[PDB]
Amino acid sequence: KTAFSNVGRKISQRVIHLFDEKGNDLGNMHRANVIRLMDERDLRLVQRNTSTEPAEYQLMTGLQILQERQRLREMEKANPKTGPTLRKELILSSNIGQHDLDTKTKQIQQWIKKKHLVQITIKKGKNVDVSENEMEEIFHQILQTMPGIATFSSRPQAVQGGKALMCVLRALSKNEEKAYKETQETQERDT
Amino acid sequence: PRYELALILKAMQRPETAATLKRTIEALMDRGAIVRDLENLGERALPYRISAHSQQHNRGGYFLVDFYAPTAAVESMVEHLSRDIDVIRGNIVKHPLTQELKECEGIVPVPLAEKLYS
Amino acid sequence: TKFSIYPPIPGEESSLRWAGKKFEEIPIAHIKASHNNTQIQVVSASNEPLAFASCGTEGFRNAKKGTGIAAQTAGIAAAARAKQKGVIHIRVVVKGLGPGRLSAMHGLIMGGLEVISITDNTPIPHXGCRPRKARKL
Amino acid sequence: AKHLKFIARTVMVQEGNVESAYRTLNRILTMDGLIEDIKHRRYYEKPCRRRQRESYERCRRIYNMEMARKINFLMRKNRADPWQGC
RNA sequence: AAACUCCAGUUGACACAAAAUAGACUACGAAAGUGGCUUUAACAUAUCUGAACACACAAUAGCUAAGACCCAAACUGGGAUUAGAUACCCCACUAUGCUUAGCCCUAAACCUCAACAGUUAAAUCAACAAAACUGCUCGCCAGAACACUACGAGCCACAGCUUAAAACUCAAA
Ligand SMILES: [K+]
Ligand SMILES: [K+]
Ligand SMILES: [Mg+2]
Ligand SMILES: [Mg+2]
Ligand SMILES: [Mg+2]
Ligand SMILES: [Mg+2]
Ligand SMILES: [Mg+2]
Ligand SMILES: [Mg+2]
Ligand SMILES: [Mg+2]
Ligand SMILES: [Mg+2]
Ligand SMILES: [Mg+2]
Ligand SMILES: [Mg+2]
Ligand SMILES: [Mg+2]
Ligand SMILES: [Mg+2]
Ligand SMILES: [Mg+2]
Ligand SMILES: [Mg+2]
Ligand SMILES: [Mg+2]
Ligand SMILES: [Mg+2]
Ligand SMILES: [Mg+2]
Repeated sequence: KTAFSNVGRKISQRVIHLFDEKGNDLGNMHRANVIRLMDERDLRLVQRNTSTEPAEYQLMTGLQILQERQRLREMEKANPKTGPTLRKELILSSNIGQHDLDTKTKQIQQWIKKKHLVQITIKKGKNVDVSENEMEEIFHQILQTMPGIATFSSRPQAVQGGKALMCVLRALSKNEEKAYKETQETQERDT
Repeated sequence: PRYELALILKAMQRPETAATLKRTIEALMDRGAIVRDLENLGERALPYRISAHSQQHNRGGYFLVDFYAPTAAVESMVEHLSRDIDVIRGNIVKHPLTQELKECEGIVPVPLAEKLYS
Repeated sequence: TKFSIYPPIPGEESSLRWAGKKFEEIPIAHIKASHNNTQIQVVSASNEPLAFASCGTEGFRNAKKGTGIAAQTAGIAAAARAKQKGVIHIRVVVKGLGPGRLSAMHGLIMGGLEVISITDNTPIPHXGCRPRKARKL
Repeated sequence: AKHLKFIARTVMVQEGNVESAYRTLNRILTMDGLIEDIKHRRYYEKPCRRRQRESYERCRRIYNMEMARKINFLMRKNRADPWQGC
């Protein structure tokens, strides 16, 4: 995380683009001169933008730093963007039992309702040789439990020289979900 | 039995301090106590700040009242002291001079084996 | 006279003085040395705040706040704001066994303040609130 | 809280030697058991665990005192060999 | 990282919560338990032994009702870790821990040593624990597993407690 707080007296860079407490642009200056300003005016230094090639810092009072920090947290509460997508993964075997596959299927379902990405790998079993098409059946069994709740993010693909298949499942987009409801309703009208 | 009342009074002038003691000794007598002596231990700074009856205290008058009373008088007297606004802290203990100290020959050595064994 | 590590008792007549001020009149540097931070407040004998600095207000974040060099920097910052207000001699009252317990005092000295006494006021309950359960590590 | 301040756990600094004053204060708090007390109080020690450690500490102290006494007693004969060659 | 930002520090006021140091002590009580202060009441038996069920008790957890609520905290929620993490790690908060009145009647309720009396000479004694035994009495045990289970009965207990088998199986345990 990046916090809106006083950077301190030790500034990372040597050349610093500085602004005034009122926003007046003071231009670029050396960090040694900035520390002298912070002491002469009794002000603290915050980092407003780092993307700019010349590092941009602004002088601010403790009261201002508080108001901005309060402002920002009122925006994020109003607009809490879910930034990270978490890639959960399950390595399965071809000879997995039904009780174990039913347990791992329920686990996959809970990951999809949380809007995660589920990478499913299926590997050849111990003492067992299987047709690569048979391994692909498990993917369709897992997804069949989630008819209108999930779909192939990446379709089944052979990996490790064909020894083990791979896949990625995802939650259906809102548009794809309304389409499924529509198609399902049309079938209801037909029947 | 014989009791000892350790009485810490609000720091006051002589007239109000005497009125508090008389009012306190009469409360003992009203409950059947036979008052034996009254000792002044002097006004001093309290070992810590004491809040009593919506006031903060840093000094107090320390007094002792040696008296005999029935066992039922203690409970009633403790209640009386809780309501007197001029009393900072009042405690009734069994008089220490009633308990006779048993004679001691000395420090008998204790075997170390028992220490770890115990 | 021989040196006494025991502080002068208020109300008694001592001969010790610091810039003409008695022990009861020397400002107090309150150092709270926590496990993940160190807070320093300098106050006058009348409880008037004069300077405040912590590892967080000096630009340290997360585990860097819980270091000696962060506390030393917080001490220097509090000393500077206190020296401007006329403070030379201070009584140190430190509560907590954090990493900035001693380093915070060094920073106060490097900042121009003279420590005349050290007091520990680490809270020890005499029986109090139940602490959190032990950690399994 | 209700007591007087700057009496308990207070050490005066001599000749600006703050390091020696801090070591004296830390030695005072250690000898009185406050440092170990503060540390053991960061997390709750359960009563069965406190009894076990208190019992372990009391038996170790006795065992160390008894082992020190034995060596002191048996070090009287550490003098040079009086009958060397025999 | 999340969480908080009417947040933190100093000072003052402030509890129906919990009881540093003493305690390196080894006490009280039938056991369970009992370690801030004061007071009142008060710790059975002038031979011992004597109950799964009689009589009276019995940590923690838990139930029913009404209260208190600092802090801790199952569960739960969030953060992170992970192949997964219904965990360990971080945060929040609840039942609960407290009081009152009723229940429930369990514990590795363990000095893992039944009560009482006696002995230190015999062989000291499988081993380890905790030196080895005698008298006397009650309780209890008779391969493992099934089994702190089934059925019956009793119980304020109703997902419970107490008592407690058999069949099949094994040559061990
Ligand atoms: K206590
Ligand atoms: K045991
Ligand atoms: Mg991953
Ligand atoms: Mg009997
Ligand atoms: Mg019995
Ligand atoms: Mg019987
Ligand atoms: Mg039973
Ligand atoms: Mg019980
Ligand atoms: Mg309860
Ligand atoms: Mg809490
Ligand atoms: Mg979770
Ligand atoms: Mg609660
Ligand atoms: Mg209580
Ligand atoms: Mg026990
Ligand atoms: Mg018996
Ligand atoms: Mg058997
Ligand atoms: Mg059971
Ligand atoms: Mg049963
Ligand atoms: Mg039954």
